[PDB]
Order: sequence, then C-alpha cells, then structure tokens
Amino acid sequence: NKCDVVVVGGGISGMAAAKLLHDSGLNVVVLEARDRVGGRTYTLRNQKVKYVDLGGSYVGPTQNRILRLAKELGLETYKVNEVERLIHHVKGKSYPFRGPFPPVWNPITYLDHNNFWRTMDDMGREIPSDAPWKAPLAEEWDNMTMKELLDKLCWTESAKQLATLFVNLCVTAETHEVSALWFLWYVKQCGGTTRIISTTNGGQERKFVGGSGQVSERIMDLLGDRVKLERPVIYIDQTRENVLVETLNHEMYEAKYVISAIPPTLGMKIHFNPPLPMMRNQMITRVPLGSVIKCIVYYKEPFWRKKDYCGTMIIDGEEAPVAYTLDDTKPEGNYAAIMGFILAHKARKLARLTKEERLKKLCELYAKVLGSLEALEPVHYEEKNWCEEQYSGGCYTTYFPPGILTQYGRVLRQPVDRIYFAGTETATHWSGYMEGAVEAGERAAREILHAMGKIPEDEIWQSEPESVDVPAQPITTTFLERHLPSVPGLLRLIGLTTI
Amino acid sequence: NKCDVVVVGGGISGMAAAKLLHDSGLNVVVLEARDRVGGRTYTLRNQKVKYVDLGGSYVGPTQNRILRLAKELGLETYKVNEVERLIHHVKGKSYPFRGPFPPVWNPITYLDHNNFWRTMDDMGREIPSDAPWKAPLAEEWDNMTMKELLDKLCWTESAKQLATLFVNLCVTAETHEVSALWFLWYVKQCGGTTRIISTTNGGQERKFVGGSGQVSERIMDLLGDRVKLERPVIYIDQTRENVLVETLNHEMYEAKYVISAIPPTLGMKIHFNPPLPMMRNQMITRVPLGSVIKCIVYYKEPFWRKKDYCGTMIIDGEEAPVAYTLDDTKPEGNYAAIMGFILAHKARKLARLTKEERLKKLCELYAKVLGSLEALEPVHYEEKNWCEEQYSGGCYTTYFPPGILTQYGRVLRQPVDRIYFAGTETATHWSGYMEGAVEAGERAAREILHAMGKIPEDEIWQSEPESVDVPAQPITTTFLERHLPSVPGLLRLI
Ligand SMILES: *[C]C1=C([C])[C]=C2C(=[C]1)N([C][C]([O])[C]([O])[C]([O])[C]OP([O])(=O)OP([O])(=O)O[C][C]1O[C](N3[C]=NC4=C3N=[C]N=C4[N])[C]([O])[C]1[O])C1=NC(=O)[N]C(=O)C1=N2/[C]=[C]/[C]N([C])[C]([C])[C]C1=[C][C]=[C][C]=[C]1
Ligand SMILES: *[C]C1=C([C])[C]=C2C(=[C]1)N([C][C]([O])[C]([O])[C]([O])[C]OP([O])(=O)OP([O])(=O)O[C][C]1O[C](N3[C]=NC4=C3N=[C]N=C4[N])[C]([O])[C]1[O])C1=NC(=O)[N]C(=O)C1=N2/[C]=[C]/[C]N([C])[C]([C])[C]C1=[C][C]=[C][C]=[C]1
Repeated sequence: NKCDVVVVGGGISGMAAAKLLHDSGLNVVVLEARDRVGGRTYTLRNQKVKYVDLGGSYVGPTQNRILRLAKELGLETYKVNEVERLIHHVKGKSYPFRGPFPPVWNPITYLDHNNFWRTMDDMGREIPSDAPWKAPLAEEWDNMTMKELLDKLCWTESAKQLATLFVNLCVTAETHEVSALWFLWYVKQCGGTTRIISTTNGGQERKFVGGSGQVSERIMDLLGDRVKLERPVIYIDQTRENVLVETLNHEMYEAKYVISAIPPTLGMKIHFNPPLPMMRNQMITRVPLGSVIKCIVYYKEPFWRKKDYCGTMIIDGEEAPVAYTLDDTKPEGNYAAIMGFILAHKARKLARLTKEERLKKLCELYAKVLGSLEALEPVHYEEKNWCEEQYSGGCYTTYFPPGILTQYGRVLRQPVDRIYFAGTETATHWSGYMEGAVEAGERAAREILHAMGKIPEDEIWQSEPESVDVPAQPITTTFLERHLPSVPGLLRLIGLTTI
Repeated sequence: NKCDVVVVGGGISGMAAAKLLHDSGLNVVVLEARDRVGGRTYTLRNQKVKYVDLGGSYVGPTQNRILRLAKELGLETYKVNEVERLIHHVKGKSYPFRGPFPPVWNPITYLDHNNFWRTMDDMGREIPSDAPWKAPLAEEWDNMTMKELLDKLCWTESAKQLATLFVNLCVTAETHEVSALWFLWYVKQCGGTTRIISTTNGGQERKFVGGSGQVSERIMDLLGDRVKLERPVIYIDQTRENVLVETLNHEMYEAKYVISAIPPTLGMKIHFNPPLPMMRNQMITRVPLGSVIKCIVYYKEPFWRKKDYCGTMIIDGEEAPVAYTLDDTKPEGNYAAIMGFILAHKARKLARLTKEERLKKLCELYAKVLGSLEALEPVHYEEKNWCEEQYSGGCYTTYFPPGILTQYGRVLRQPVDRIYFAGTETATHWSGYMEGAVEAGERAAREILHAMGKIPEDEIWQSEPESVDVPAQPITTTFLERHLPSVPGLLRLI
C-alpha cells in the first residue's frame, strides 16, 4: 500500500531513480510489469554462452553516468575487439580498412562523403540538446524525413547508401520514417557522428564483464522487496490527497509522487483519472520504437582474427540480413562469437522465418564477407526480437516521425500534477542509451526531491565527473575536411572560373 | 460474467456489431469505457441549441449502410443548406461562387489546379480499396509524405495552398505528417475528390434530425442492460477455453469471441495474455488520430442568406482559425448557426486559449468573410476539442505516417486468435466516417458468425442496396478536364 514514491518501471532508468530516492532516505516501491528487471537490457546465462546481452550492451567514452553507476555496483568493462582490420562490403566485395571511417578513393565521391558527415554535424550545432524544437529552422527540418534530406544532400549513390545504413543502424528505422530534426538532434546529443559510430573512442568501445543486466539486477538486490515483479500498472488516480496506483493483479499503492520510467508510448497502457492533459494524451499515440533482432553466432575459435579481421563488418545491400557486426568474444578469448543486428524493415521481413533459417542466412552472409568457410560451421546461436515485447514496444529506442517533435516535444518530460517522467527518451545526452536512462532516472528523482524542499532548484540537473577508467579523447577534424567543397560547391566553382 | 460475444466499444461500430449478433440470437455484452455510448459522435442537448452534434455529423450519397441503419432506428435526414452562393476567401477577400468547386481565373493556375485533382484521382485508381499496400507503386508512394507529393505536382502556390487545405480538412493532419499512399487510398475509398469534398451529391449533403448520437443511443435502447457503461476494458486473456475480458472496475466477462471496436491505437490501453503477435504489438503504437475542435456559433437569424450566401466559406491562409464552414441551422430555419473546424496545428495552438477567446476569433473572422457586423453578435456558442478524449485519442480518424501502411497495414483487421477487429479504421469504403463504422462492425460480426458455422465464407463481406431516400448521382468529368495538359506538359509542348 503506502510509501513516499512509486516508480513505474524496473529498467535502468526506474532502478537508478529508486536507488537515488532510497539513498536519500525515502520509501520507494518499484512496480515492474515483467518477471525480471532490466527492460531493454537482458543478459541470458547458459553453459553454451556463459553470459550474453540480448538487448542494451555497449558503453563508451562520455557515457559517465552509467559508468559511475556500474562501478559503484562492482562491475567492470572490457574493450570490444578492434585490433585487426575492419571490413566494408560494397557491391558483393570486401574492402578491409583501419580507422573509424571506410576509405573512399574517387575524389568526387570523396567530396560528397566529406560534405555529408560534415553537414550532419553542422546542422546539429544549431540544435539545442535540451530543446530541439528551438533550433532556428526547427519546423522546416521537422517537416522533412531523413530520406528527403539525404536525397537533397548526397550527390552520389555511394554516400546516399552509406548514410542510409548509418540511419538504419542508429535508430532502427527507415530514413522515410523519421523526422530530420529529431534524427539530427539524436546524433548531436550523442556527441556527434564520430562518437556515435566509433568503437575505439566511441559508443561501442566497451561492454560490462558478466553483462549489462547486472546493473538492474544488483540495484534490485539493494532494494530487496521494494521491487515488486509482475506488477504491470494499469491505473493512476491523482484526484485525491495521495496518489493511487493500481496494478493488474489488483494491488493498490499510495504515494506522495510517481515516476513514470517506461517508454513514452507504453503510457497508453495506463488509464488515468483525471484524464491526461490534451497534449500528453495525444503525444503518447505518436512516438513509436524501432525494430530490431539482435543475433549472436558462436564458433570454436575467433577464426577471423587469423586473417587479420577484428570481426567488424559494414555491409551494404538489400540482400544482406545484417548491415553491421562486431566481435562478441569474451575478453578471455573463448566463446568466440559475432554479433549482428537485423534492422528496421528486415526485422519485420525476416521475423517470418524460423530461428534455424535466420542462423543459416547469417552464416552464409558472414562466410561471404569474411572469405571464410569456417563461418558456415557455428556451434551455438542466440537471438532476441524486440518487436514482440509488449512491455518495450520495440528497440533500441523511441523515434519521432515528421512533425511531432516540434508540436509535441516539450510535453515529453513535463510533470502531470504529481507524476514525473524518467526513461531514456527524456534524457538530453545519449538519450536512447543505458547512459540516458540513468541521467533521466536520477534527474526525475531530483525533481521530486525538489518538490519536497529537500534540495534547491539548482540541483535538479547535475553534471557528471569524467570516468577515470574510460576517459574521452577529443573529436578532431583536419583543415581539408573543414574546407574541401561539396559537389554543388565545386560545380559553382567550375561555373565561376569560366565566365 | 458469461456470454457468446463481448464487444469492446459503444461507438457506432461496436453498437452495429452487437445489434447484428443480437439480431442473430446470440448473447452479446457491450463494454463501454464512458458514461455514454456514441464515441466520436455526440449530440449535446439544451434549451439554447435544442440539439447539436459536437462530433461525427454529416451523411451523403453512397453512405448506404449508416443510412439503412438509422432509418431502421426511426431517424430522418435533412439537407445541409446550399441554396445560396459559396464563398472562397482568398488573400483577404471573399469571392462568391456557385457549384462545387471554387473558380480559378489565371490560365496557368487553371491548368495546375486541373492537373492536381485529376492526378489525385488517376493515382487512386491504382490503389485497391481493400489492399492499398498492393498498389504497383505502393512503397514509392508510402515512403513520401503528402507534402513531398504536393511539392512535386503543384507548379503554382495557389494550387498547393488549396491542396494543403484539402488534406487538412479531410484527415485533420498536416501534409508532412501523413503518407501519400495512405492519403490517396483514403480519398479513393470515399469515391474520389468530388464525392468527398461535396455537399450536394457528396458526403456533407445531410445530417440527422435530432442528431447522429441517436444512432448509438437507440441501439443501446434495444440492447437494454447488455450495454455496460463505465466499463473500460483493461485485460484480455485467450490462454484458456473461453476468452476472459476484465474491466477497470474489476468485473470479469467470459465469451467464445471478442470484437475490438475501438480506434487501433486505443488497444494500447489493454494488457494481453498471451502478448499480441509482433506486427500488431508494434502496429498499435504507429497509428495516431488527428486533432480538431468542432465549433458552432449561434445567431438570431441566418443573416448570411439575405446576402445570398449559404454559409459555406472556404478560407485560405495561416491567420484563419478555421479553413471551412457550413450552415448549421435547423431544417425549421431556427437556431441559426455556423459550424467550423479548428484543424491540425491550429487545434494544438488555439487550445491554449479560453472558450471566450476562441468565440471572439471565430466571430471576427466570419464577420470579415461574410461582410457582416451581425456575425459579431452571437447568442450562444458550443465547442468540442477531441484531442482531449482519453478514449478517442483525437478525431476525425486514424492517419498513417510514412512507411507504416505498407509494413503494417495488412495487420489491421487480421484476427488475433478469437479477437476480431471492427471500428471505422478497418472499413474499405468511407473508412473514417459513420459509414465505415457500420461496415466494419457488421463485417466483424459476420466473421465471428462464420467462425461458428452459422453462415458461409461467402457472406462475411456484404454489399448494400442504395438508399431510396438519398440516391447518388454519378461523378462526371468534361473532355477538357480529362485532356488539358499540366504545367510541365504544356512546357514540354512549348
Ligand atoms: C533492444 C536493444 C537492443 C537490441 C540493442 C541496444 C539497445 C536496446 N540499446 C537501448 C538501451 O538498452 C535502452 O536505452 C535502455 O535499456 C532503456 O532503459 P529505460 O529507459 O529504463 O527503459 P526500459 O529498459 O524499457 O525500462 C522500462 C521498464 O518498465 C516496464 N514497464 C512497461 N510498462 C509498464 C512497466 N512496468 C510497470 N507497469 C507498466 N505499465 C518494462 O518491463 C521495463 O522493465 C542500447 N543502449 C545502450 O546504451 N547500448 C547499446 O549497445 C544498446 N543496444 C544497442 C545499440 C547499437 N548502436 C547504437 C549502433 C549499432 C551503433 C552504431 C551506430 C551507427 C553506426 C555504427 C554503429
Ligand atoms: C470527432 C469527430 C468530429 C469533430 C467530426 C467528424 C468526425 C469525428 N467523423 C468521425 C466519425 O464520427 C467516426 O468515424 C465514427 O464515429 C467512428 O466510430 P467507431 O469506429 O465505432 O469508434 P468510436 O466512436 O471511437 O467508438 C469506440 C468506443 O470505444 C470506447 N473505448 C475506447 N477504449 C475502450 C473503450 N471501451 C471499453 N474499453 C476500452 N479500453 C470509446 O469510448 C467509444 O465509445 C465524422 N464522420 C462522419 O461520418 N461524418 C462527419 O461529419 C464526421 N465528422 C466530420 C467530418 C468532416 N469532413 C469529412 C470534412 C469537413 C469534409 C470536407 C473534406 C474536404 C473538403 C471539404 C470538406
């Protein structure tokens, strides 16, 4: 029954919020809909894999909050293998390379590629992390999809192909599905194109030893019987002195305040009294989550390394089930594995097959790209399709279709009376990651503390010291990168030097 | 507790379904979330207005199922006034006209306008009503907004402004919010641009004497205590022999089958065991409804008719709270009124004001468009903002953003084990309307009858005889309309 704060949701965000409020001497209850905590992170354990993350996994420099939290819970990171060459597979052929960027040799394609990445970043500088609807060209950019934007900017098919893959991999959605404003904000608040795409010095640098599910698992240990499992919340009543929150198994909770720490759309699954205000009522019908299946194929040895390949594959094409892969072997070097993501429309299309049919298709693909018959000989396979989760709605995260971010965006983390909103979607730095879950959980926890007069307004938003274990190298550009023209800028320069 | 069929939803679709099944001798329960039936229709009654529809209202030719159902229930239609001239208000000035379509005088603007409506309709001829995702260029058209489309087709700002108003008014949504495929399907299934936009011979021809809320009210009369009010459904369990359906006030219902007769997205409000399959699980988080406030201003007399105006105004521009109006006076000639819609971003924007602030804005606009100080002097005002409704999600209906109709659209009326899907959004002819509600309610009712062996497969989808009271005149084009070039076609000819 009665407590200080009810947290709806036992994913990283809700658990971080509860822990903070608990740590502050308040009585919290976490109500988790599933028979586990973790939400979009999930470590499966078994003899064949030891452990493996089937959802949220990677951490990297600038992700200082998740790293501080995990370290406090006794967890360690190891670095994702990137010692040997990466592979860009283009028109049925593999081009090994080194560096975070695939080489381009043809100087036109080179200028177009430079300009595109450059422009993503230029455009994002104009977008406030905390209020994207405030950018000078907010409406113009929100009225376009990423598809219209890519069409306008890429004067080569090669750059349009790679840029399309980048969007697919980043937000698990098609270019034509998502707002250009929101996708530009998304990349910008992760610290930019380079930080987001990179393994070394980027978001995929590292993974927790033992899996990321331990973050939520271990907080639940600390909270004990304050975490209630298999309590899906169905009803919130704020008409009375204390807030009433009812679960599906008929239990009633009573708090001073509530943190909603679930995806914004999953708010639909709760009936509200009084009804939500108008803009929230409509916002939650407008914010879908992407589509992905995460796939891990196991082998006897990491045989790719022998050919001087780290196991990272960037795979152009419609034919390819998977556009990107990473070595998923353990830091000890056993349980050799390749991780791959089936994204967006391919998630929807290949869901129709059986587990055995998907495995075969990956192996056959990976045998082509890597040039290795050994890829046809896996020992184990695990996969999770996040599209089927009633209590996620999809993965990695929530995306905004055109016209929504500017009409409805400010509503996302606006309190409704005594409810406050956490969840990775309400973060202003690495929103959509395990990092933004933390930021938002802890932030919404401090908003409630402020409401009670325990802390000043000053202290609701709070900066994080940099990890001494995972420090960030700065993102640098060369002079040529900054000043090489685009294609149309070269064409205009050819136009001028003549007349 | 126990019955043959539980219907989730007390709107026209659910009530039509329940009444069919009831009429067939099955035991039906209708579970209604609100303290009323009707859903997106609502007739408020009072001394000042007598009656007024604050939601769904208009009926016209080719809407033969709503008309058959309401006739059986004892309801009558009257014709929406369109005796005098219409007004197109362009760049701050009112141009009166007769006939469906507002006149275009510039030769080039004429050719561009012609080509645009013509092309809407050409395009839609390639879209199956029951399977839009099957159009030969399904993906191409679904991967574009209406906005990219309009920007490609309209070589004149004038045609692009009117076209934009057209989308706004049709689907309560911005051009950039909606799929091109879905919008072209939408228009196609209402029988084309002319049928949809028209008052005489179109969908705004008629309203019900006494309000359309009587359709749902009177079916609930017939069903009596089978209709359960303030029973929001929260939970559906299909793991056991009979289907279990739980309401928010803790009551449990058990049935052989279930009809879900609610907007597709509002299925989010229900927790399912087993979980929904994957494509439905994700579909219902992708399908929003538009934004509108329906506003009705009352006056002593229908003064516009003295100036030879029917009350229909087409209003270009951003400054305008309302793009379109209709005479809302009663067939008797009293309770003079003008009805307008505040649509899409303007609904979102003007919601922030008070009721009195919105009134003043409408009165001042209408005084301008009509050229009448009498507009500034109303006796009463009523309005409804459908954005605020927890159990509609908006109005008029559900729209598809780009990429959704081709990836998810087949899932809409696919049964999930013993649940069947009704509600206007699943209709194939006038989906969006009071008409599609009936078609889909009766159809999903027939699917369950088939499931039980009471009727053959043959009889699930059923054609409707034409109203003898409201017959349709055919939609005609002239030779010039069909063969006049477009702007680029004339340029290529030059
Ligand atoms: C799915 C996924 C995957 C597959 C992958 C990934 C991911 C995912 N991600 C994401 C994460 O994980 C997230 O963010 C998080 O986790 C979130 O959290 P939160 O906010 O807290 O949320 P959640 O989890 O969901 O929770 C919630 C909870 O609640 C509940 N509920 C519901 N409802 C309800 C409830 N309760 C009660 N009641 C009611 N009513 C549920 O159950 C839960 O529990 C990620 N992240 C990170 O960080 N990392 C990673 O790694 C990840 N992943 C991924 C990614 C990838 N990427 C980025 C890419 C590949 C990269 C690149 C890009 C570009 C180029 C190249 C590369
Ligand atoms: C809102 C509105 C307005 C304002 C207007 C309009 C409309 C609307 N519309 C629509 C109609 O009405 C519809 O469609 C119908 O109604 C539908 O129905 P249904 O399907 O059945 O659905 P609903 O109603 O929603 O119901 C459902 C029910 O359910 C319930 N729930 C929920 N959830 C739940 C429940 N329960 C239990 N549980 C749970 N969970 C609810 O509550 C309900 O009751 C329309 N329509 C027609 O037909 N007509 C008309 O008039 C209308 N309106 C309008 C329109 C306009 N337009 C079209 C325009 C203006 C024309 C034009 C165009 C272009 C150019 C020119 C002109």
